[PDB]
Amino acid sequence: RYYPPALTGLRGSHPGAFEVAHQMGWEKKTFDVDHLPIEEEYDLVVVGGGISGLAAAWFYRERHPAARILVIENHDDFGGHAKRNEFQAGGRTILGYGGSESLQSPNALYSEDAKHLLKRLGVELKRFETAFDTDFYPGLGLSRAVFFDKASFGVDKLVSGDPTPMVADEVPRDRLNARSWRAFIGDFPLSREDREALIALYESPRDYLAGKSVEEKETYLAKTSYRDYLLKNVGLSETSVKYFQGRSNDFSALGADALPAADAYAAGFPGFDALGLPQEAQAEMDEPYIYHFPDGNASLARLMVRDLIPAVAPGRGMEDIVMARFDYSKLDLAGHPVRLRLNSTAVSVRNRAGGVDVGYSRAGRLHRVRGKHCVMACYNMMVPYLLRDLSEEQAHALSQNVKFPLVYTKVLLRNWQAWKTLGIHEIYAPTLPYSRIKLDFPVDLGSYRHPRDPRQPIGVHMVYVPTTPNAGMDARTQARVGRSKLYAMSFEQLEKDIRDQLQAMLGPAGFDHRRDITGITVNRWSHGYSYFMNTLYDDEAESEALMELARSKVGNVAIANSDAAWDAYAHAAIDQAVRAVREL
Ligand SMILES: Cc1cc2nc3c(=O)[nH]c(=O)nc-3n(C[C@H](O)[C@H](O)[C@H](O)COP(=O)(O)OP(=O)(O)OC[C@H]3O[C@@H](n4cnc5c(N)ncnc54)[C@H](O)[C@@H]3O)c2cc1C
Ligand code: HEM
Repeated sequence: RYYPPALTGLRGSHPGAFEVAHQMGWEKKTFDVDHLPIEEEYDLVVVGGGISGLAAAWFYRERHPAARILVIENHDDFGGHAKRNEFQAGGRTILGYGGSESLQSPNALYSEDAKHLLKRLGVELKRFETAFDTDFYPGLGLSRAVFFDKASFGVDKLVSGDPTPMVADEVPRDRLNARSWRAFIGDFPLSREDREALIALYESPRDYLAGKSVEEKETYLAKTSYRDYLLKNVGLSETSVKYFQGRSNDFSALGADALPAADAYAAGFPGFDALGLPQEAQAEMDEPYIYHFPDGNASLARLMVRDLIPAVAPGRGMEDIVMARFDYSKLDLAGHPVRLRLNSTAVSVRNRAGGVDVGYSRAGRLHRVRGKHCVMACYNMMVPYLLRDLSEEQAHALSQNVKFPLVYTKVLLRNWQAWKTLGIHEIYAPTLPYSRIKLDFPVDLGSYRHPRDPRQPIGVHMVYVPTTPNAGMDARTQARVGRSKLYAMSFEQLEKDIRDQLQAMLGPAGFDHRRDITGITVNRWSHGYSYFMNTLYDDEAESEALMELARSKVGNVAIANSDAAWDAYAHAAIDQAVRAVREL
């Protein structure tokens, strides 16, 4: 059966998904299709099967109820970053998210159009109050820990009771099972001097920018990295700051050397409490991060696919989607008004005679179809290789959206008694390849029940970002170089890092990686987060101009994807699709 969610191993941007895109991007090979007969006609052709491209098709059909719509997508599954991973453990299914993790502060951030999409799909945000088992890990006495590595700190050491508040936090602050900073930092494998300095950072904040007005402070915190701020203004040693190096890897796709100090201040990082800075923004920082389908935001993609192509799965609503069986052979049936064609790379888009000719490549062979309208919902940096009408200024704009690589790894564990024995549900590793390691969010929804028994299997989620810290690289270059590091890495080398890290962190409490790991799925997102304007390297006014230029409509071709908003969130993918549809 054709069913990508059950596949393990090397996933995300799997082999087969990207070779045609690279012939265009790397070798500059062109696949012209204007010499081939038009095979199919549509009202709308959408390039890209992620949340944006599915939303584009969904709102377009809301406006044109009878529309015929083709969605071309080059992965072997729909959803883009929002993928569903599966494990089989002990006779039951254990679900995980391939990428797009949760709905980010949705009561604060979700536009009225996005809320409308969710309601029409039957997603009720308030349901997650009971679905997300918020007190599960805390009520077991579990806390978050930090893992220091031998190479950077002299010794391997796991220190728990971390009180560090996070930006997107699913744990109520009262339930951290955490210790005081003095007690927590006291266990850090650092010289006594370093420890006192870190403790003082918390116990005795000072105006490390005294003499500058508030405006000069805000300017300086914009053009100074967080790591430099701690080195030059707080005075921490080069060994102390390493503790902070990877904290921002997941939420920003880069480390503390590329994190603007002002952005660290907004994310709740330590060091600013006595600066006199001003403090809406806090309605978002404080919303609980509980809006998590058991396969992450893949549920959004799956709800949209079922709503657009009802033959694919039965059901309606957020409860039954979780375990709905999707028939991939029904996604692309002829005559059917909405068709989703996977394993196809769009290669050519061209306005003509009031419609859009679109070429794509599938199993090595070229095809040509027509639509009345086209929405580019692919990676914006791909659009110039496809869209033949672009001015050279607009193609250059689109090229500047250099996305960030990230690797979301799912690991099936035979049991989690080593986690229980160490009192932990989540680890931060300041310098290791994997900077976030955790037992998965405990969510019960539909017929799916989150794993509860420490003797029985559970899924672990861990994040690996191929940063090059402290090299003097701007953000775009760290993103490119990170992708080149991922390209040189086999699956065998990706697995060694997974097993080496789990062994060093969990080994002491009896972990054996060969014996205890019963599954690995690596979601390799070489092209992950959209670029976002970074005040350490970019100018706000030039970047905004470039952004709007890049998403400008071209005839009957509109530009969607979260890339168009320079904003890597599912609600931007939705809002940019909505803008694309209203334009046509
Ligand atoms: C690891 C990770 C975790 C995330 N977690 C969250 C989260 O918790 N909350 C949140 O709000 N956001 C999150 N995001 C942001 C995420 O990108 C969005 O939530 C959403 O998935 C973006 O969807 P999109 O449609 O804009 O782009 P995508 O889904 O990335 O792109 C659509 C598809 O177009 C395809 N494509 C490219 N070129 C072509 C071509 N020539 N022909 C055909 N198809 C093509 C791409 O391969 C891609 O699959 C996360 C992102 C990543 C990478
Ligand atoms: C699957 C693993 C992948 C790896 C390791 C990878 C790696 C890279 C690297 C190293 C580059 C050069 C640096 C850069 O320009 O960003 C690059 C460029 C590019 N990749 Fe990927 N890539 C992958 C998947 C994909 C996919 C799935 C697509 C299309 C959907 C894609 C489209 C491109 C394009 C268009 C460029 C050129 C960008 C430009 O010239 O502006 N790649 N890739």
